[PDB]
Amino acid sequence: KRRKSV
Amino acid sequence: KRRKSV
Amino acid sequence: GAMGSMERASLIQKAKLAEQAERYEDMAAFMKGAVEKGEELSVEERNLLSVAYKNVVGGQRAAWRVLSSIEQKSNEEGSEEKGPEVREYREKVETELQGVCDTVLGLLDSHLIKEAGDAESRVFYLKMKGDYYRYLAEVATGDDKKRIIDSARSAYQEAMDISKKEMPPTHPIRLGLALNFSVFHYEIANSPEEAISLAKTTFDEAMADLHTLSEDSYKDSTLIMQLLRDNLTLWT
Amino acid sequence: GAMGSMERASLIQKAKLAEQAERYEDMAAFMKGAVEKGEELSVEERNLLSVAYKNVVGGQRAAWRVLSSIEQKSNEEGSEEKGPEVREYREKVETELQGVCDTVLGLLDSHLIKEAGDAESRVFYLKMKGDYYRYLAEVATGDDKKRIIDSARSAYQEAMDISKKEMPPTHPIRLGLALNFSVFHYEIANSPEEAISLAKTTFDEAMADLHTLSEDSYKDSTLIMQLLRDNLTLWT
Ligand SMILES: [Ca+2]
Ligand SMILES: [Ca+2]
Ligand SMILES: [Cl-]
Ligand SMILES: [Cl-]
Ligand SMILES: [Cl-]
Ligand SMILES: [Cl-]
Ligand SMILES: [Cl-]
Ligand SMILES: [Cl-]
Ligand SMILES: [Cl-]
Ligand SMILES: [Cl-]
Ligand SMILES: [Mg+2]
Ligand SMILES: [Mg+2]
Ligand SMILES: [Mg+2]
Ligand SMILES: [Mg+2]
Ligand SMILES: [Mg+2]
Ligand SMILES: [Mg+2]
Ligand SMILES: [Mg+2]
Ligand SMILES: [Mg+2]
Repeated sequence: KRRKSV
Repeated sequence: KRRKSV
Repeated sequence: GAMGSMERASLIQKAKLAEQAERYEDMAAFMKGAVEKGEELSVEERNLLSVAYKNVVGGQRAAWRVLSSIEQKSNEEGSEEKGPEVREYREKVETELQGVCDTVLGLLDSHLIKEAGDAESRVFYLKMKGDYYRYLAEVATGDDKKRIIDSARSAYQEAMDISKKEMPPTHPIRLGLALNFSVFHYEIANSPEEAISLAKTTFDEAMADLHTLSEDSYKDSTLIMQLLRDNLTLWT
Repeated sequence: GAMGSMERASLIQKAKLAEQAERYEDMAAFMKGAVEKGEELSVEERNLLSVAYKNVVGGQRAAWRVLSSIEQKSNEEGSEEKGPEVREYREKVETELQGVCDTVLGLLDSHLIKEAGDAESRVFYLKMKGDYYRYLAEVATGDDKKRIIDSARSAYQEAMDISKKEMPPTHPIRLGLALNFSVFHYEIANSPEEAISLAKTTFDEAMADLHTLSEDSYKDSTLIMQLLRDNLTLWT
């Protein structure tokens, strides 16, 4: 549900 | 797989 | 300590916030501050203290086991020598874990156990004393090891004797104490028969008393009974 | 620092042991010690440094968001007053998180960025600088907030400009930089159109270059491309 970062 | 403790 | 200036109630309120935030080292420090106010702990407060430290020590124990497994492999024939670093870092993790155990045992000695008169407080703290000597025993390899084991045994035994006299066989504290004393027998005291007998008898005596319980008490007790069954299944 | 007496190689070896044990605060301290030896970091070492701090700061950010949500609810009409403790403890968690961000930004300023000449090191560190100013911006509410945002933007922009000139559109660092700069636009800079355009263009330019790749490079690149798609799906 949470936007992705890397 | 590991025995239970509480 | 560093919590000397914070109100007891505010330490309790922050321990609950830390639990919600999964900040268990903070939770344990807030609860240590609350203990050090000198007042007895309510049942809710005793369980905040237990939850906080069991999560802290559980992170250290799982890390110690990963490190110990690596170190054992480095000690096998044909393993390339990699120097002192794996032992040093296992020792670092081990020392911190011992320190957490000593801090919990210190709170119990100063002065939680000596003021705890009702069975539900006295048995809960003695189980805690058994559990943290058991975690010391999991890492012990020294001249000390037998006496650490004996300290765990003695604390569990005094908790078992009070719980059998003063608590119903379905009481969740009595059930969790017996589950952990049974694990102590199996994994620490090299007594798997005593561990199985204890888990079996504890499960059967609780089954026979379930009829006396409300629906919510029934759910509390059967939850712990399933842990005893899970271990009987694993061990038999 | 406290790691001043330990060999650089032993700090690297212990960071890898800490990673296996999920002891990310230790991993970050070992890697900070390795940076402070003064030598440039290899690609493996730069990723140990990033993994360690992203896990530490990620625990603090998730805790801060739980606390901030509680504090916002306490501020709603009809909420019972519970005193300063929720704000105090959110502030405690916030200060520690800021401190971790300042420590990472300090290592980059002293002296990782200034010695990093190859695109893969220079872009990786500038993305790191953008990411930790972005985490500062997530908690910022002050007179500072615009300049913290601007610092994140400037670091990301310099990393984007080098990556576009010196890296293929499929390079995992270029892809992860663009994914995070796009998140910065959407969530920090109030620019969801720029965030969607950036994720879209980045995904399409990488798709067109996949044909040049080996099977293993293809898997590295498509992994990050799926994160860009996951965000386009969420935002459109
Ligand atoms: Ca037998
Ligand atoms: Ca539009
Ligand atoms: Cl924690
Ligand atoms: Cl160490
Ligand atoms: Cl005792
Ligand atoms: Cl079985
Ligand atoms: Cl950690
Ligand atoms: Cl606080
Ligand atoms: Cl910059
Ligand atoms: Cl959608
Ligand atoms: Mg007071
Ligand atoms: Mg060999
Ligand atoms: Mg070595
Ligand atoms: Mg229960
Ligand atoms: Mg040296
Ligand atoms: Mg009211
Ligand atoms: Mg209050
Ligand atoms: Mg990848």
